[PDB]
Amino acid sequence: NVKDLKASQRVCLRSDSYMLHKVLENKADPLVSLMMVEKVPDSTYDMVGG
Amino acid sequence: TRCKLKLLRMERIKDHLLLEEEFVSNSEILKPFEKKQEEEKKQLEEIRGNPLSIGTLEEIIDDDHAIVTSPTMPDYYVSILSFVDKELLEPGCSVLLHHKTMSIVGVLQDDADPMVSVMKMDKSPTESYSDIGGLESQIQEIKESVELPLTHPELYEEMGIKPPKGVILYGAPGTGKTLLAKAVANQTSATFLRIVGSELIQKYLGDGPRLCRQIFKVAGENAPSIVFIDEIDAIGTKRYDSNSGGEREIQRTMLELLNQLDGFDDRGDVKVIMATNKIETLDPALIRPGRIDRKILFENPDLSTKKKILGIHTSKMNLSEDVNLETLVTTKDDLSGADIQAMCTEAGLLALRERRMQVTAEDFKQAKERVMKNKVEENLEGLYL
Amino acid sequence: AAPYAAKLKQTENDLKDIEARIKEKAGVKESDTGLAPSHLWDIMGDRQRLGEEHPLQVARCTKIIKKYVINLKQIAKFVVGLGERVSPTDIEEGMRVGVDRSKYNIELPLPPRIDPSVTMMTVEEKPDVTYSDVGGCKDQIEKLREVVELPLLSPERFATLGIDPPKGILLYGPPGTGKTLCARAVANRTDATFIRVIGSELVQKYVGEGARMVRELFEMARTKKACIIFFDEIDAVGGARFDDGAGGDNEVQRTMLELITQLDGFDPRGNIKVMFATNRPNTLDPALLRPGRIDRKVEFSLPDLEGRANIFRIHSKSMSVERGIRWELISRLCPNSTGAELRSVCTEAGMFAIRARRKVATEKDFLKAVDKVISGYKKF
Amino acid sequence: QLDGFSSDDRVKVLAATNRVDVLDPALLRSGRLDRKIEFPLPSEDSRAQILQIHSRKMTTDDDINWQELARSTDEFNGAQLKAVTVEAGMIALRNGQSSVKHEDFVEGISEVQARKSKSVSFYA
Ligand SMILES: Nc1ncnc2c1ncn2[C@@H]1O[C@H](COP(=O)(O)OP(=O)(O)OP(=O)(O)O)[C@@H](O)[C@H]1O
Ligand SMILES: [Mg+2]
Ligand SMILES: [Mg+2]
Repeated sequence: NVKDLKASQRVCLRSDSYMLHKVLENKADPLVSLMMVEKVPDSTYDMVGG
Repeated sequence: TRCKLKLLRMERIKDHLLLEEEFVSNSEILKPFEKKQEEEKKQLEEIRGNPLSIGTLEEIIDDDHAIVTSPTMPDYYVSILSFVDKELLEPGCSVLLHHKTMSIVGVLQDDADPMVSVMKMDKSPTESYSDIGGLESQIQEIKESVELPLTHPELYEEMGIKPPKGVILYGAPGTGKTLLAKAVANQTSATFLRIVGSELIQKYLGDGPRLCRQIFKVAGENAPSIVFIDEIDAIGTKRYDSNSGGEREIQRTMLELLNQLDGFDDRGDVKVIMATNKIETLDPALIRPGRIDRKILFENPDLSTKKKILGIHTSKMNLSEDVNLETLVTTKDDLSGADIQAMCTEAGLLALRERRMQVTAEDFKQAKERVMKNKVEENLEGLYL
Repeated sequence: AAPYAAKLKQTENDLKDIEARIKEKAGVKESDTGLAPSHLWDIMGDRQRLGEEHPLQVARCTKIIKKYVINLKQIAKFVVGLGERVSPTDIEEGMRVGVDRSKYNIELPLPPRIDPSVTMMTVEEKPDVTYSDVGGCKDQIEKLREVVELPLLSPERFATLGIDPPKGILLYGPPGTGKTLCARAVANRTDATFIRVIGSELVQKYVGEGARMVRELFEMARTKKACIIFFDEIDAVGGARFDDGAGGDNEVQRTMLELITQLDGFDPRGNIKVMFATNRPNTLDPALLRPGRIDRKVEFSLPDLEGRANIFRIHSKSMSVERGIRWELISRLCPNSTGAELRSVCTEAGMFAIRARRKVATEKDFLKAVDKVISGYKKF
Repeated sequence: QLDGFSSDDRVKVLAATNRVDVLDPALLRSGRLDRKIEFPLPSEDSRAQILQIHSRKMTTDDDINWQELARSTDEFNGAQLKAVTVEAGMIALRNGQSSVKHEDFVEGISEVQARKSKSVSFYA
């Protein structure tokens, strides 16, 4: 309902009706896309250490 | 300190009280559904099948038909049926049309775009007035243009002079220019619009000029207002080059804003805060006084100014009362207020390496060496010959 | 110390919950415009909604072949016919038509084009300014009277001399010269209509959409009698070419071109004056500047000392001033500059007096305002 | 398609352009436009005639010396020249005389010039 909804929240819709399905937190952003290429940053301090 | 505590006690009994009141008050049982409401309701569901595909009302012809463009390339010669008055509708209004057959079922839009919401940033200024350690003299030039007609219209009216249009803030970063901007904003409690000028630099066709028009509309609607065109020079004198598709856009955006800043006449009820680093060595694009009036150059902090800023910071520190405050500020040449801010932050960081929770008497005399040396390197002044 | 830390922690939670509770307040109550007696309208409206005659899909005749060949806006062509009875003589190339969703027949011819309506919003009628309170005694003020008023008031003299009636004036001057101010004053006095066009606003482009608007607006003018068409800021878009660039652009050459050809060669006019506002003639394409487009050019000349005392006096009247104040002395100290610079000096003199806590501005105030503005301009 | 000897004679083509250096390169290949005509600067003779065309419209004033006007002007094309003509008559409209004088005209050149008319000078 209108209560739950928040401004600027991305939403799913069913068919050509456009009834609300689910809210999507889900957002396409370039920073997120850059992280996926990047993955979990490796590695221990000591190796760098000198 | 204490002054702040006194306020907490009141704020926490206001919220509580309100929240409880609210249940009843909103309704929860009140449930207006008497004849006036019921009418509206019944009708609205019947007429409106949904979804409803919005239009823009291009013209009226008096015979309760209108010509609208829908989002579809075919436009549609529509009936006006039901709800919204014919008079109330003036051309250029955005309108709700019914999906089965396109008919004017009302308006609730008023050319609502997401762009206006984004810009709209009245939200809690982080600054109150004179939390800042800045000097009375600099702020009481901005205040004179912006505050003084709203608080005392008597003097301006009596003189007969027009209220000023705009100021330009330029310094010198680390004079707390944007701090100054949100000090002013708090006092006026005006609708405080903000837009950054780089959002008006795009390869996209003609979008810059469209955005420029929006800004004047927004301010007027939500008047009295302050419009912060922050980095005005992004559009203007500052560059994004023209061997990048910029031989189209940048020209059109610069001209467009320029043309609306003069207008058919100065509005004289929309205040502007124009930010730019300085337009001394840059080209000027802020087109003469009377549309920007008083222009404000913030001094580079002198010895007495930084005393006041310094006093804020020393309060939290313990063992800086034995340290003589006066001698730290003097010994350093006259430099940014940012550099005293930098020093306080470094000072604490440095105490921790010595292993003392808050600064030692020694730590403060030491702090000055690291910050002065770093900053003088960063920014080198002409050497006397 | 510590028991008063936890007073801050509590405070914060509360303030946040109150803000969300606003949504709950607004409630679910729905009500729409149409008060007093326009909800009783809605009862009629219901049966006609179910009724069918609305919408009509809108298309445009592109050729009449004695049925008609219509072209829709989605771009798709049909041969159609008359509906109830639609006279042949009503449907013309460019004329819009109302046709049914899917039975595809003309009901009503509709007036040609939807594009005038869009651009008629920009258009402003005969602005009014009083020529007497027009600052300066400028030479420029006088040559405007020759161009605009004299052919409208007395076309006889022009015929007799066997000169062409002047119709074109090009206004250019530094900003604050008063280009907009003087054009509004002569619009009023001559009692001729006015058409506001702003060329900076043109952005609707599909390779030559900007050219459609410009032809229609200029044509609107011809239809009108005793009128002014004032194209504002044609420094860019219908001003400078952007061909010069590496990748370059020519949507601006379309708009520019169209205007040149309407001006150049035979083409009727209904006493159309052409006013052009460029900040600098330099930016203006040379094609336009050189003659056979706009007849006259005047370089604005910054107001004389007599004209600068004159603007100051206009301001000083609005002000509360000292008796025996030397307007002329203030003016002489001041640079030879626009009416603008002079407007600003009176603005700051007012304010320093207010600060100093005076209601009547002294001579001395305007000595201060002057010192302020000189320095500003210089430093840049 | 005009090439041949039958197609050239019926269908004829004129074309107008200002800058000639911005064209398509396949146009400078072959004889796409079979004749290229550069306009020369106007001469004295050319100026003196164009003035006459404009002046006929106006009242004939034999005080006009077409020769004197033409000698001081250098490189005024047809449109430029008509600007001069209209100006001499505009002074005379203010004056009230239907007559235009040769004097009005010599002054009237210098508004069409870059310079404003009779610019102030220290000696005279
Ligand atoms: N003749 C004058 N008398 C008094 N003030 C003047 C005069 N002319 C112009 N000004 C002042 O200059 C400012 C702008 O005038 P106006 O809007 O006509 O400018 P413009 O030269 O057309 O500029 P733009 O380049 O912005 O299109 C105003 O503050 C106005 O009061
Ligand atoms: Mg800042
Ligand atoms: Mg203007």
